[PDB]
Amino acid sequence: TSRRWFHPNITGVEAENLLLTRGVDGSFLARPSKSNPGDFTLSVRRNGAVTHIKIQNTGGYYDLYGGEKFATLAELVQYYMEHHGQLKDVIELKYPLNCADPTSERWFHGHLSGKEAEKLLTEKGKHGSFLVRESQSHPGDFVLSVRTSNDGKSKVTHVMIRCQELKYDVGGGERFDSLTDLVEHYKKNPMVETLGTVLQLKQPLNTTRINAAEIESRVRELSKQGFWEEFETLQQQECKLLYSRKEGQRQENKNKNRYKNILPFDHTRVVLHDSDYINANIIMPEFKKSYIATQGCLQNTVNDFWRMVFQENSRVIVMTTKEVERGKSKCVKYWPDEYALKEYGVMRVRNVKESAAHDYTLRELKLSKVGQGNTERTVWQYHFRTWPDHGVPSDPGGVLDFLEEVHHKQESIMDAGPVVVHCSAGIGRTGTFIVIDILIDIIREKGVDCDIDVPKTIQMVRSQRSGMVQTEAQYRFIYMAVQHYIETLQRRIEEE
Repeated sequence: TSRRWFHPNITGVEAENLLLTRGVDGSFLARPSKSNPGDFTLSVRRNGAVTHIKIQNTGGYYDLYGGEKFATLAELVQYYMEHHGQLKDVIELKYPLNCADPTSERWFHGHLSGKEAEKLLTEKGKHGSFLVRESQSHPGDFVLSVRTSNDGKSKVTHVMIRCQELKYDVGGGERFDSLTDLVEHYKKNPMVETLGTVLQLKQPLNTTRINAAEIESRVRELSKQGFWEEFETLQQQECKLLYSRKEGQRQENKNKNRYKNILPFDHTRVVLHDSDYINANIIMPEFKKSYIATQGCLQNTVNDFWRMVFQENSRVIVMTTKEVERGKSKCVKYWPDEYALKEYGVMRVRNVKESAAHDYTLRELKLSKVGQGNTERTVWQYHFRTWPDHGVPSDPGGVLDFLEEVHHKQESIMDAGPVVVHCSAGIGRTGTFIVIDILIDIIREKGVDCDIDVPKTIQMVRSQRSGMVQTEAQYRFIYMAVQHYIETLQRRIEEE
């Protein structure tokens, strides 16, 4: 279940040519926009002509022009192929035109020497750890290095991959049209050595896990792009997370979603104890603070939101957007005015005090159940207001100082439930805040000598809610926030 319809290194022209020379009517491909960085293009072939459809991502979701809104490109493609439709009057999405480029695959390392691959497999790798690198002695050819410390019970085996007439082979048998086709076949049908050893391609070698103290070196390496390559490699793994979202698709729940196709996964969704539906998922860091990643309140979901906050015993709400951003509502006001008391169905909310800071507004709320003896608990709502209208903040200090306060508030309340985090779709900005908070919590407790892995943490969060962390700008910001936090901690060590 690998993502093949995405072509990362082609121009609009090359897309038009590929679909007219290799494809037919119904053939399609997705590619990054060369003209609009961060955006994407859906190139579909129809009636002997190629139509380019714009896919915008402002940081909250994927917006298909003339189409609908989605959490990932894989969920967009799955929707129009399993099988729905779009206008500009139909555009048929029938045949995914496969990409032969291996650059964005986890196992591919490109220009890497034999000695480098050997040391990396002996130190980082274990049983079934594999990689594909370019051959220095044989230009055009590739080398597959597989692992199956002085005992000699483990070994590194090298398999030659010949590239002949745009096709790849292991010196015999089948000739594959792409390096990915070769890997998928031998991952399924492992190569057997003449003496019995099975060359199992279990997992690719991890090249993203770094020690927290060496962040400055990794940031410098990714800046001169590295950040783009790492993010595009992370996007190639989204086809593995197409979990069922049946509850969100139900007719009785359709209007409970801000965006029709941005739904919670069934296995992680928040189930309301007596309707059990809310577009929210429990985010549990897996490698102990937990989170609720949710959409901005709808007028008809305000009562359900408070039902969720009450039942989960949540004491901290992180609001990442303003009520209206760029002329479109991101969240409905679900809290009463300062000093006022309001009833939201069975729930009662008192806005005790509003405290304004530079980057945020803090609202001390008192949540209770109507007609029920001491159900009252203080809910601290942290409203972040300085996130720019376009892109990410230029300085990570604001977000970090805010999350440090949010963390300390959460820790000060014994048996406090998951931290509620929300933005527009509850995926982009929400995903960014949650990932940063998870990463800084590892460093805060375990120290600067603990290992961190930015894309692996994101993938783990993405398996719990669709498309958590939307853009490359947000991905780069996570690295900038972690680096700033470490720099701050090292300055503390120096000054006391």
